[PDB]
Amino acid sequence: PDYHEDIHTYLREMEVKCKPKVGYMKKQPDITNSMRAILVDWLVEVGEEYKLQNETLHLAVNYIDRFLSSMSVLRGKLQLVGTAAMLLASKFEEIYPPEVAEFVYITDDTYTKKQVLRMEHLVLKVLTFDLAAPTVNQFLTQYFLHQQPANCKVESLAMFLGELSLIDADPYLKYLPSVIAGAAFHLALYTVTGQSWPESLIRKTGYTLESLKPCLMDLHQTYLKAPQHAQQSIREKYKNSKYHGVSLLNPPETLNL
Amino acid sequence: SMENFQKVEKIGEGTYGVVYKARNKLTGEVVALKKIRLEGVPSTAIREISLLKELNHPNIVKLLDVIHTENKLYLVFEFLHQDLKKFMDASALTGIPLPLIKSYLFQLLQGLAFCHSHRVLHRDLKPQNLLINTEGAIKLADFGLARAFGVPVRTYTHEVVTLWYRAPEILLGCKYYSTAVDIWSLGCIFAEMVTRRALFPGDSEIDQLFRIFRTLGTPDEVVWPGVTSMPDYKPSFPKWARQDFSKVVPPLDEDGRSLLSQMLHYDPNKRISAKAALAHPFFQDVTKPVPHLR
Ligand SMILES: NS(=O)(=O)c1ccc(Nc2nc(OCC3CCCCC3)c3nc[nH]c3n2)cc1
Repeated sequence: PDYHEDIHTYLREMEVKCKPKVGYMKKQPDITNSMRAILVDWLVEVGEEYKLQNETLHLAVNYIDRFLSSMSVLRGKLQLVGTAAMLLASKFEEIYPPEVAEFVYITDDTYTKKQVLRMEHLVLKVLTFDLAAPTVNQFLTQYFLHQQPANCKVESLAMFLGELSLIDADPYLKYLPSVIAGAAFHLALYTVTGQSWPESLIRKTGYTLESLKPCLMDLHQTYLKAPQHAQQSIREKYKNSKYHGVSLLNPPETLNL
Repeated sequence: SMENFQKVEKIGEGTYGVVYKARNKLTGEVVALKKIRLEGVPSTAIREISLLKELNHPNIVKLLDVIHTENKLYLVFEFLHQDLKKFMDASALTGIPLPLIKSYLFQLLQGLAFCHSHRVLHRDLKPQNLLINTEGAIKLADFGLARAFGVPVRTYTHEVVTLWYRAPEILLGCKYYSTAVDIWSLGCIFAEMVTRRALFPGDSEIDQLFRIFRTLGTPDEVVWPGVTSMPDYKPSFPKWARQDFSKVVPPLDEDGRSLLSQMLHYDPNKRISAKAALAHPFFQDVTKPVPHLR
């Protein structure tokens, strides 16, 4: 309470520094947006199986995008980068992270324990141990405190939309976590209650519906096309009563911005 | 990498790894070396390194370098000369002068406020982890038990904090704990610097709670709303009266007593923040003298 403003300010600084290179996928010879989408969808599955925090998923994705921003990776090694990143994210964030053996098992035994452990080392080296990165999730939980009154469906729907943004590098790589969270919270709020991005958050973030619009237009489309998207693990996940079955909710046809 | 360092002696053993005093041969800089023998890289090291690289403050031990050699991970820190615990033992017959206690507390609160403002919980404040130098600085060390927290907090690890410095909300098992647990530890350390004995030296969780209750009163719903509902609260708990707070740390005068009581408030919401404590009247005459010893 006495530190909310300081922390928010600090996270707004760090998200800029911790940001992946926007055009990195063009510079990768062997991997595509589609291959990355498959990877992230599989990580969602992994998180579901081991009951991992949503924050762990968001961190792992940040580690991967940052790693791939400087390191060229062949398609057959992409899943290894993804596996080490999720191991690292689990160690950072989880009370009880899964053991390394459990990460070897879920890779269908494509890789050995020694490969996973060497890739952990490399990821840490390449990221220079900077793992406390801001995520969409970390901004969402702060934005949730501005609901009047609190609504569980809005919260889960915001998390659902924020999670979908992880799947598609084009176009979400160009948006900062705080901005994506802004769009996601507004979209969830509007879908459930008919309400809009509140004045108190303009005050906090400096963002308005005008500055959120570009991201919001993209997120609206992704929401509309979600049942037809090739990757479905997030929709399946958000059917569960843990997240109030919010993926069953109908998107709005228009946003009237 | 390790070529330029000459080991001097072992200092001790923290959360994990071994710390050595060493000297940079080219610059002359004396450093502390945390050696980690390599389940992969430990989460405690992953947390410590990532957090310490963000935390740059005069009252937080400075991480200087991270060296990945063949089979081992070496962390290079600024060297400090002694821990607070050994310093208190050296003060057995003279005591610690008030200006020094006051200066140390003020510095620790600065260190803590910076941590909390950067979403970091230390979760292991105790005299052995508080390091002093010859110029009068005191610094937070051993971030192996630390973590980055969210706003609002989730449930985190329930093990946390060495028993003697462990907050009531941890002992009573609340779903959520936050920055207040570090403040509780500092309050215990404030009392300790004055009396030079531990405030609540229990050897079990129940013994710890009862010692706290006998000093501050058994908390009721008035002093701490929700307490009777907490997981590890028992209605059979003895109901001790809150004693004259001036009898808790007798040498302390009005301003110091006031600050200690705000640091040892039962309700984590009412417990003073490190940031707010910096402006307490207790610190109106604060200076930064060198240690009166060694
Ligand atoms: N015992 S003592 O009083 O003789 C003395 C104490 C500590 C040190 N020095 C020192 N120690 C560190 O961690 C040592 C470690 C010991 C175990 C618990 C955690 C702290 C450091 N980390 C960065 N810099 C450090 N400097 C010198 C002398």
